[PDB]
Amino acid sequence: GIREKIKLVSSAGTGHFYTTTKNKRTKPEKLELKKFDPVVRQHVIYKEAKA
Amino acid sequence: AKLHDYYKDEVVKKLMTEFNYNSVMQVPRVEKITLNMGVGEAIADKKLLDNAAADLAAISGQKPLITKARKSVAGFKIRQGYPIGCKVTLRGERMWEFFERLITIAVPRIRDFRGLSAKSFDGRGNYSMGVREQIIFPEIDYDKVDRVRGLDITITTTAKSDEEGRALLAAFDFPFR
Amino acid sequence: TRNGRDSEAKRLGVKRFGGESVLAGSIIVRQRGTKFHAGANVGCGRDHTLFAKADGKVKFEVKGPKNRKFISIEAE
Amino acid sequence: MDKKSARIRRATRARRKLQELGATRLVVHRTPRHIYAQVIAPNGSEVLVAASTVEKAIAEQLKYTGNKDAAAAVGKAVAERALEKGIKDVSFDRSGFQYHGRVQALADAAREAGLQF
Amino acid sequence: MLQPKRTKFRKMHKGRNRGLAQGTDVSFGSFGLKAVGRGRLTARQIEAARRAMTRAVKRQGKIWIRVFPDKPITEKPLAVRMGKGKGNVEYWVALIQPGKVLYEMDGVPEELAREAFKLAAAKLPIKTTFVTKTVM
Amino acid sequence: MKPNIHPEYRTVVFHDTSVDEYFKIGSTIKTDREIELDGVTYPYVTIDVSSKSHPFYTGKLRTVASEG
RNA sequence: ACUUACCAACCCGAUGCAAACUGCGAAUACCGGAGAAUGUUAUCACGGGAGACACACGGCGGGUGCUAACGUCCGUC
RNA sequence: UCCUCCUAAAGAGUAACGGAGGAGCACGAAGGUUGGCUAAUCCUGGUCGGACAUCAGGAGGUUAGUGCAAUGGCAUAAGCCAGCUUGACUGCGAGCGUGACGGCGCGAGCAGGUGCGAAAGCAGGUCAUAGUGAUCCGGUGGUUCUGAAUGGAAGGGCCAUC
RNA sequence: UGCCUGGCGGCCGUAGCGCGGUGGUCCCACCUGACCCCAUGCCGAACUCAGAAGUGAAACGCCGUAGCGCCGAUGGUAGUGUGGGGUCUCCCCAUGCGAGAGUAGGGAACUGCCAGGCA
Ligand SMILES: [Mg+2]
Ligand SMILES: [Mg+2]
Ligand SMILES: [Mg+2]
Ligand SMILES: [Mg+2]
Ligand SMILES: [Mg+2]
Ligand SMILES: [Mg+2]
Ligand SMILES: [Mg+2]
Ligand SMILES: [Mg+2]
Ligand SMILES: [Mg+2]
Ligand SMILES: [Mg+2]
Ligand SMILES: [Mg+2]
Ligand SMILES: [Mg+2]
Ligand SMILES: [Mg+2]
Ligand SMILES: [Mg+2]
Ligand SMILES: [Mg+2]
Ligand SMILES: [Mg+2]
Repeated sequence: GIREKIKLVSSAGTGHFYTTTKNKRTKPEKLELKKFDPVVRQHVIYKEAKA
Repeated sequence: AKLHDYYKDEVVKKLMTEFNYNSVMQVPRVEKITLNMGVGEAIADKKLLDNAAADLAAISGQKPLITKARKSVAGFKIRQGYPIGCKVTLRGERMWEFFERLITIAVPRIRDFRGLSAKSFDGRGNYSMGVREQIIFPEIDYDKVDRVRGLDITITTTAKSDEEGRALLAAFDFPFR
Repeated sequence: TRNGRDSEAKRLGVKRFGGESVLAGSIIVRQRGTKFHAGANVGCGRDHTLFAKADGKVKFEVKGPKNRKFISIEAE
Repeated sequence: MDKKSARIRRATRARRKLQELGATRLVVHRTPRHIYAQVIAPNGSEVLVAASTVEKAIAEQLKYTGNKDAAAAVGKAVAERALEKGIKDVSFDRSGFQYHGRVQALADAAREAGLQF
Repeated sequence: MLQPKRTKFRKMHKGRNRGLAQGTDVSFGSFGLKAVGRGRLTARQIEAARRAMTRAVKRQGKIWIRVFPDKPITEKPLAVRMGKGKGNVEYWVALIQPGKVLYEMDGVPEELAREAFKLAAAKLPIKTTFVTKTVM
Repeated sequence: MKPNIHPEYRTVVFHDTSVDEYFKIGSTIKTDREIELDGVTYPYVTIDVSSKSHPFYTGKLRTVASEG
């Protein structure tokens, strides 16, 4: 409900992604969060993208 | 600091012999002086508050805390958390230097001054008073004032009664009736 | 305007009573708030379910200055 | 909230958490003039070892009883006393004081001397 | 005419009316009118009876009403199917159990209160009896 | 008292008028110095309004009548 | 700004009322441990075959209805 | 369709075109952790200020507050700030609860890697309970799978997701 | 061994509030000072540090004291399991369980480990 689904993508080469939502209006910039990439088995920066 | 001494060097003595207290720790003490400016209309002009704080800042000598509305209430059309005033709590050296500047060179610059009330005590020894014009303080540069503005003073005390509370202030020859 | 609605019963309540012997993990109470609080060898989950952290016998007690209800598990 | 009742309130949570864990706690108490330490058993009602600046054996060697240097001596003492009684692993109960002045000097000293926490 | 000024809920389950009365002594006046049957007093009944006892004494002395109709009663009208929702509140009753002191009175002679309580008694749907204040 | 956010605060000296009892005080005001290295500023102080200064008024405040 | 036969929430003492009130609170019910007698295993599992899913009056506890109905909807016997 | 209270007979469950209400969202902080804090309401005093803003004292004691309905909870706060943050982790999971089933839920503990803390320790979202849509078909990315003579490819499976 | 204090607990109002009295060698508290450690959406108030001039005023502890809270029978009353009955919306009998409120009355906690001070 106005809250859009986005995917956070692994900054390593893997194509691993977490999925979440965003109020794309009030918080229009790209969400960037450290999370665990299970393919390299290490925590890596993840950066917002479209779904 | 001079007036802290007059408290120690001179006031205690006066009060002990006045009320015949058994322990010197019963003698009323000035605990703190809290300055407040009820702004009320920054809700319309966000900038009216900034100039009030800086008025207090030069008056008190420390950065004021700006007080938010504890509670939204539509009577004054204010939403909770709206900045609606600013305050300063003075203690120690700074409180005493203010206490002096107040009597020695502000109250005299009140327009047609004739003395302060002696009945503005809250009933448990604390005295509160208003000023209409912050221009009585010489830290205020009459040319720069954006606007004349007033001010709450409360002297919180450790007297249990007003009779005791008044003697403490009286003992500084605090101007009354 | 108009009534006629309700929701499913959540089948809450005490699941093992005083004395019942349980293996660790067994839910002892389903509750909304903490009517019973977790005591020794008892865990509290996010919906305030109290569960066993050890094999033993269920023990209800009342403890403390607020007279709160506590569940613990005694080894048997 | 009145200094004392406020500190105790600040302390209650960590102690219940500690009770649940069954830790033997190294409990510190601070006062402007003195500092005190008790190693207390998990039941909460029997003290296994103790040291403080209130015992003459300790204060004799101290400039002023209420400062950081003295607290460091108390820390060193409980640690030693506890190890002679076979005690090694404990948990620290700062008891509502900040972990910081004197209190932090005392812990460091118990740690300097082999007490495990 | 008595009625709750406001209530938490509009309507109330029918419920039942077993039990003995509470508030069984003349606790305000000198004399009382006491319930012997179980049942319902309507707000209008309390009134028909209140007027009469007050007529009867020529508005002398003092009167207390110990009951209050806080129970909403509904009814379904003519030409209505069962169901389709609970009836509408039409009137209010107080539930009466044997022993309830209904009215008290004082400031008048024993003889006159009895006449007055007798006159009201004719307005009520439950048997009553005449009582007096008692030490202990 | 919190580093790096307050208003200077010096020990200023205050000069009065037809009376030679300056005072020195905290205050934040700005002026220009002298004796042992302070401030200055000529007002009309406590020992001046005629309910502090008790009587003697005259001065350059105001009057109450002339003659008679 | 003073005052009135007026009307007055709060608070105090006195008295009722509550399914969606509780600073109290049973009888029964239910869950669990042990134990004997008794009981054609009455219990449990899997497996073959089903039927049945219009219910009725009475009793107790109730909602609804008028504490109306050979009324109507639940629980229990 | 879903949540909360009552009916509901002191375990669970329990009907009605019975009685009240509410959801189909929200939040990168309003999540995590460490440290810290304690409401509402009245009286008295106080510039402009008023029945009610901000300041002070006393009384009070949670009647406040909780992103929102109700109930249940909450001071050790779950209520209010601040700093550092990404555990709003990936793989699993003893043992339970609840369901005709499909499913739903609670869950210590193990592995890997992580945040906060001196530390004991906490964290697998939010005080809990609503905030939702099976299958098919199909889109997108990944892939030691499969690849109709053979090597590829297309299609398919597998993981993620729309 | 005793009285006093402090710290950690058991119990969780018979344990609390009040009202009165009371103690400072030690403890404890207010306290003194603060550049600094460290802190204040401002304030050395609180946090915190260095201290020991003063005080038991506040607070705290102890003693008392029934104004409250709190506790609380006996008897009776309510209800209710089974069986039976009536004038069956409610009631009664036998038997078992047996409240709540209220009354008498209790009540100014009791207690463990450790440590210090006096005797
Ligand atoms: Mg079968
Ligand atoms: Mg059918
Ligand atoms: Mg059927
Ligand atoms: Mg049927
Ligand atoms: Mg029928
Ligand atoms: Mg039930
Ligand atoms: Mg039941
Ligand atoms: Mg905390
Ligand atoms: Mg006011
Ligand atoms: Mg670390
Ligand atoms: Mg929250
Ligand atoms: Mg081919
Ligand atoms: Mg091929
Ligand atoms: Mg201090
Ligand atoms: Mg005292
Ligand atoms: Mg009783």
